[PDB]
Amino acid sequence: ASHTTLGVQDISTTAMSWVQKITGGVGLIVAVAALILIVVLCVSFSRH
Amino acid sequence: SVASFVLLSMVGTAVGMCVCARRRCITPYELTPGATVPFLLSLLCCVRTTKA
Repeated sequence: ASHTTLGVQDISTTAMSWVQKITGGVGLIVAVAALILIVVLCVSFSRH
Repeated sequence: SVASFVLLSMVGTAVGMCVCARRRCITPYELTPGATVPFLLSLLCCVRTTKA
């Protein structure tokens, strides 16, 4: 029986949500902090 | 094709307005004796924001 063929892509089912929850990262906040620091420095940082 | 070149034309006049706004914003500066825009070039970044 070869009809039921499953590739590497597969349904994590409920656990899909789990990884969807895991995918959340703190890169957004770290980028925000970098932007804030670089601007408050832009008072002295013009174009470098 | 004609739509393409005409849309190129509107975007060309748009960048024309960009440069016109640049010159118009720097002109009131025109290197004033005061030489200070702490709230305009530091913020609006119109032209040559390297200086001020």
